[PDB]
Amino acid sequence: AAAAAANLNAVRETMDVLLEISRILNTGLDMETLSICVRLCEQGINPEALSSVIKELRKATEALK
Amino acid sequence: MIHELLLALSGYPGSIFTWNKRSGLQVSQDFPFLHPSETSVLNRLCRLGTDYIRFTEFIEQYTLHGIYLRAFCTGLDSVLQPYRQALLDLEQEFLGDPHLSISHVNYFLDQFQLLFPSVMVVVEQIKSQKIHGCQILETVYKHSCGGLPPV
Amino acid sequence: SRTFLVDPNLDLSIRELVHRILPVAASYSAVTRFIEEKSSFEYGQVNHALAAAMRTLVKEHLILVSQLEQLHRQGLLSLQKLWFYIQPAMRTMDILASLATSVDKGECLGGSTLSLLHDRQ
Amino acid sequence: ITEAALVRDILYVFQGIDNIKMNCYKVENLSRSLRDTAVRLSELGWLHNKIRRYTDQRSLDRSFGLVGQSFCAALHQELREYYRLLSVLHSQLQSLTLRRLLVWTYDPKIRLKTLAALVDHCQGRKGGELASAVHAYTKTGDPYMRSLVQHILSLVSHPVLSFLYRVASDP
Amino acid sequence: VLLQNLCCRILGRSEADVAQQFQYAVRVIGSNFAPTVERDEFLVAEKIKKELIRQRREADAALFSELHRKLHSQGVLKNKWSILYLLLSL
Repeated sequence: AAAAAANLNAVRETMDVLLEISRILNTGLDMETLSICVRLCEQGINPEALSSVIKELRKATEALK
Repeated sequence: MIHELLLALSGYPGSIFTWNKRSGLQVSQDFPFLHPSETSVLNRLCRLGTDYIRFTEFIEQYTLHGIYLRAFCTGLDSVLQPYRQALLDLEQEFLGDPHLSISHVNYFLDQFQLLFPSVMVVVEQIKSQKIHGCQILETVYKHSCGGLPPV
Repeated sequence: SRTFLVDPNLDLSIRELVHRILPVAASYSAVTRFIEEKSSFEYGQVNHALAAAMRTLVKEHLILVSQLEQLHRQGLLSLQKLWFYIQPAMRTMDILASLATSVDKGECLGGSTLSLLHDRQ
Repeated sequence: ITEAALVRDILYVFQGIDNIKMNCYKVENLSRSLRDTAVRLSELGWLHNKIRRYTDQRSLDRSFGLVGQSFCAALHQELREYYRLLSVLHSQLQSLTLRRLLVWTYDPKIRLKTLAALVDHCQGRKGGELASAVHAYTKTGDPYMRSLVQHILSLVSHPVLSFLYRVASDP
Repeated sequence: VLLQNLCCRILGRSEADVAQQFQYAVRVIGSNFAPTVERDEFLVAEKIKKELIRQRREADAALFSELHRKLHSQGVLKNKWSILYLLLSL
């Protein structure tokens, strides 16, 4: 109806602002990957643990390239 | 009240922002809805509106005659263009988030507040000394060697 | 050298622990007065940069008090829990409150303020 | 009087506009733990007046020279930024408290300490004699001040190096 | 199942292909699930401003303050500390 379309707008905003904080900080993330890391952080997950993973899978994708 | 102010800074006075032929734009008196401390910053903000009104009134009046006076006013609107354009923007920012106060609106003018004052006496010297003819191309030039980069 | 007063009518099971937290405040009221004074030019180009680098830690000590009040709103901050949180601050603000009292005891400026930082986690 | 109400007035005393009224900003009830922190915070706004009066009293008379303008027009680029900070602080008032302000405004308690004491050391100096009295503030050593004043000197000494690349004259 | 989508986004592969990495991701995430530090969005905010100021980008440090309020304005996010703690680390 309406309250189901007002929520899809307030999420496209926040997902557009977090993409600005992401580029001025020069994280290699992009709009597709960043939506995965946000969902995870909503359920409650150690960002000291989740960031060690991303700092590793990006560190192994080079040995294969 | 925001859109009320952004018109008062455009050249349209109303009940909240009365107009006086001698002093200039100013707030009428204390208002219960707003705080009693803002009654100052607005008066500091109107010191800018008075300039634009006294500008555009002179621009329209064309007053003295001569092409060099016609062209001066013709150019005087060009320097005054970024003022208007920067005022249209304020409404857009307030249309987005409804948490912006007068503080941010006062902050946005910034450059116009330190420009109009120095470009106010240049007009006053003309209307007070009957500067007729090409002599304007010096009276404006003698003030072109000012220190203020914006001016 | 600051002295404090607590309460005539308070639980003894608190006052003995209050006096265990204050030595980070008294050791702080002598650092912030060392900054606002040894910044005067008539003290050399060393007693200045010593007071500047001694200010960044004061900034990080003000953040550690902010994060406690925001954690105090949820009530998760018991008095016993406080005595453990400030321990990194009770050791640092105990070092600086000893240099700021040993640089002003014997008036030092210039090299003699760079020697004391070489004899003194 | 709620703590939030104090946070509302303080964000104005940082500018000059006055519970907190106008040399210390004497506040006039509330608990002693609140009045003390307001006093120091309110006083920072008072400094902003001393630096504003100079860039307004001398922006009036036209007999201050060409150097006295590049100085009075370089005390404004170091004030728009102080107007950007007040912008950010106001958007969060809709959370921040007194003890949270102290860390926010601990640095602009110094820049508003050098500038408010740089306009008193050079009061009656016009022309090059002013570009020589804002250079006697560089022999300081403090890496935060010597890298601020050594920028205002790079603007004030631009008109002087404009005559030179083109000394009292006699009409 | 959601951890396996991540290993397919970062590494471009299918879940039948990449299974050594996903074996390493269950090792780290698992046994480290519970949050270890007290959660507050205030402290994490004053560290993303302190970081964008340190890069001479003082204009984006005051834009974040306007984007962090909108997150509270809408109210579809339960744990705002976590997602910021992570965006700051990357």
